[PDB]
Amino acid sequence: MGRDEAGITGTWYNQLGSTFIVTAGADGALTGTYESAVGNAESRYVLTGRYDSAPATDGSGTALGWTVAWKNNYRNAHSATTWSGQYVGGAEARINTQWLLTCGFTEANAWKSTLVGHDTFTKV
Amino acid sequence: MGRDEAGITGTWYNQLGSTFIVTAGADGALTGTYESAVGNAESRYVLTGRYDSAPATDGSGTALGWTVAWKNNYRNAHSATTWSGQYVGGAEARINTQWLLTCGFTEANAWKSTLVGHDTFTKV
Amino acid sequence: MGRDEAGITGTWYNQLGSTFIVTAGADGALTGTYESAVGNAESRYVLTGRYDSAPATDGSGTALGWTVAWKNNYRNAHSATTWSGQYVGGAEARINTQWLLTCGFTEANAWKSTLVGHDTFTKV
Amino acid sequence: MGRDEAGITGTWYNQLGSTFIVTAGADGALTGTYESAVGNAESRYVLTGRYDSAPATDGSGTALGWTVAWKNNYRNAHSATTWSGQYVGGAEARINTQWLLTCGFTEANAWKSTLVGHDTFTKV
Ligand SMILES: O=C(CCCC[C@@H]1SC[C@@H]2NC(=O)N[C@@H]21)NCCCN(CCc1ccccn1)CCc1ccccn1
Ligand SMILES: O=C(CCCC[C@@H]1SC[C@@H]2NC(=O)N[C@@H]21)NCCCN(CCc1ccccn1)CCc1ccccn1
Ligand SMILES: O=C(CCCC[C@@H]1SC[C@@H]2NC(=O)N[C@@H]21)NCCCN(CCc1ccccn1)CCc1ccccn1
Ligand SMILES: O=C(CCCC[C@@H]1SC[C@@H]2NC(=O)N[C@@H]21)NCCCN(CCc1ccccn1)CCc1ccccn1
Ligand SMILES: [Cu+2]
Ligand SMILES: [Cu+2]
Ligand SMILES: [Cu+2]
Ligand SMILES: [Cu+2]
Ligand SMILES: [Cu+2]
Ligand SMILES: [Cu+2]
Ligand SMILES: [Cu+2]
Ligand SMILES: [Cu+2]
Ligand SMILES: [Cu+2]
Ligand SMILES: [Cu+2]
Ligand SMILES: [Cu+2]
Ligand SMILES: [Cu+2]
Repeated sequence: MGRDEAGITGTWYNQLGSTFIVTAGADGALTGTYESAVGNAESRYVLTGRYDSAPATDGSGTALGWTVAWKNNYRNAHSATTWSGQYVGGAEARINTQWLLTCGFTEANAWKSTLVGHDTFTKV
Repeated sequence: MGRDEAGITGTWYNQLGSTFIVTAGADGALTGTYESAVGNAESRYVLTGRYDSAPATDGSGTALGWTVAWKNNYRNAHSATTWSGQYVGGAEARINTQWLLTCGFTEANAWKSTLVGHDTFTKV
Repeated sequence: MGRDEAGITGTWYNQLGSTFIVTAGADGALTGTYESAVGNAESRYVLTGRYDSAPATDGSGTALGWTVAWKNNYRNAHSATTWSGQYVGGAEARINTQWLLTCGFTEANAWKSTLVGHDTFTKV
Repeated sequence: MGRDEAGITGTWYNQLGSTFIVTAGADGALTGTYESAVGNAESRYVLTGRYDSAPATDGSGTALGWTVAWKNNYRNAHSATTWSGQYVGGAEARINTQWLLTCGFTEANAWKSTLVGHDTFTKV
C-alpha cells in the first residue's frame, strides 16, 4: 500500500474547473480520466502516470506526474499534456503541478510547439 | 494500430546517455522502463505515458508524454519527471522533449521544487 | 507614454513575500530592484526588463519580462532568474508570471541547472 | 570589468538563425538588440538583461538572462520573451538558454499564454 494511496485516489478539481479522476495503485501507478474545462477537448480522456509510493515522512510532499494525450472518441487535438507536481496532504489536500502541453507540429514550427503552465487541484 | 506504433516502440537514447525502452499500444498507451545516466538513479524505473495514436498526416510530429517516479528496488529519490514532446519519423527518427522534474519538498521549499530541461532521443 | 506606464510603475509583492520595485519607461523599459524573501539572497538586486508599451485594448493583459542576476554587494549566488508574464489592470491589479532560474554549473551538471516556477505579484 | 565581459559582448546566432547582439557592462548589465528568424517579428528589437559579472572559477558557466518585448517601429506582437541560461566559454563558446514567451491574452485564455523552449547561441 502506497503511503498516500488513499489520499491521492479520488476526484480532483483545478482552478479552471477541470476534473481529474485518478486511482493510485500500491505499486506507484496512476490511472484514470481527465476532463478539461478549456481548450480543444470534450468529455473524458485516458490518463496514466506514476507517484512516489514510499515518500519521505518529514513533511515533504509526494512527487507524482501524469500524461493525457488529447485524443478520445469525440476529438483529437494532436497534443499531449504532462503534469509534474506533488500531493500535499492535510485538511485541505492539494496537488500542486506545473505542466507542459506539446502540440504535434511541423519541423519548422517546433519552436512554438510547447505551452507551460501551472494547475492547483483540490478535493472540493 | 496507432500510426506510429512501430516507429515509437523500441529502445531510445538521449544526449545524456540515458536509455528509454518503450512499447506503444494500439490504444495510445506507452509502457516501459527508463534508466538515467545522471542524478539520483540506478538501474531501471517503470514508466507510463500516452501518445496520439492517430496523428495528422501533414508532416506534423506525433505528440506524446510519459512519467517516471524515481523509486525502484534500489533507490527512492522522492521525485518524478514528466517528458512532453513529439515523435518525428524518418531516416533519423527523433523524440524531441521538454521535461519537468518535481521533488517532494516541504511547503517552505516548494518554490525550488521543479527543474525544467530538454532531452532529444534518437534510435542510435 | 506607455499605456500601462502608471499601472506598472511602483512596488509589487509576490506570494513568497518578495518585493519587486519597478519603474516603467515610456519607451518600454523596466528598471528597478528585487528583494527575494527566499533562497540565497539578501537585500536588493538590480533588475532590468521590457514591457509592451502599446498593448491591445481588447481586455488582454500587457506582456512584460525582467531579469535579476543574483549578485550584489552582499552575496553572489551565481544564478539569474527571468520572469515572463503579463500585467493585468483593474481594482486588484496583478502581474502573473512564470519564471526560470538558471544556476551557473559545470557542463556535467547542466541538466539540473534550471528551476521553473510561477509568481503572482499584487500591489498590496 | 566582468570576468566574461569580453566573452559575452558581441554577435550571437541561435539554431533558428536568429541574431542576438549584446554588450555586457562591467556592472552586470546586458544591452543590445534581437532579431528573430521566426514568428511575428521583423528587424531588430531592444533587449536588456543581467549577467553574473563575478562568476565562479571552478569551470561553471556564467548565469545570465535577458528580455525582449516584441514591439518595435514595424510591428507589435503583444508578447515578451525571457531567456534564462549560461555563457560557456572556450574554443566553441556557447550561451545555452531556456526561454518563456508570454502573450498578452484575456483572462479566460491565460492558461495558454506562455510558450517554453530552448535556444543555443554560438558565435559562428
Ligand atoms: O487544447 C488542447 C487540449 C485541451 C488542453 C487543456 C489544457 S491541459 C493544461 C491545462 N490544464 C487544464 O485543465 N486544461 C488545460 N490541445 C491543443 C492545444 C492548442 N493550443 C491552445 C488551445 C486551442 C484550441 C482550439 C484551436 C486552437 N487552439 C496550443 C497553443 C498554440 C501554440 C502554437 C500555435 C498556436 N497555438
Ligand atoms: O535525481 C533524481 C532522479 C534522476 C533524474 C534524472 C533526470 S530526468 C530529466 C533528465 N533526463 C535524464 O535522462 N536524466 C535526467 N531525482 C532527484 C532530483 C534532485 N535534484 C538534482 C540531482 C541530485 C542527486 C543526488 C542528490 C541531490 N541532487 C533536483 C534539483 C534541486 C532542487 C532544489 C534543491 C536542490 N536540488
Ligand atoms: O537562491 C538564489 C537566489 C534567490 C532566488 C529567489 C527565487 S527567484 C524565483 C522566485 N521568486 C522569488 O521571489 N524568489 C524566488 N540562487 C541560487 C539557486 C540555488 N538553488 C535553490 C536555493 C539555494 C540557496 C542556498 C544554497 C543552495 N540552494 C537552485 C536549485 C538546485 C539545482 C541543482 C542542484 C541544487 N539546487
Ligand atoms: O511571435 C512573436 C514574436 C517573435 C517570437 C520569436 C521566438 S522568441 C523564443 C524563440 N527564439 C527565437 O529566436 N525566436 C523565437 N510573438 C507572438 C507569439 C504568438 N504565438 C506564436 C507565433 C505567431 C505569429 C503570428 C501569428 C500567430 N502566432 C504564441 C503561441 C500561441 C499561444 C496561444 C494561442 C495561439 N498561439
Ligand atoms: Cu527517503
Ligand atoms: Cu506550482
Ligand atoms: Cu500564436
Ligand atoms: Cu486531425
Ligand atoms: Cu525541444
Ligand atoms: Cu541549490
Ligand atoms: Cu495590436
Ligand atoms: Cu501564471
Ligand atoms: Cu538536488
Ligand atoms: Cu562564488
Ligand atoms: Cu538548455
Ligand atoms: Cu492553439
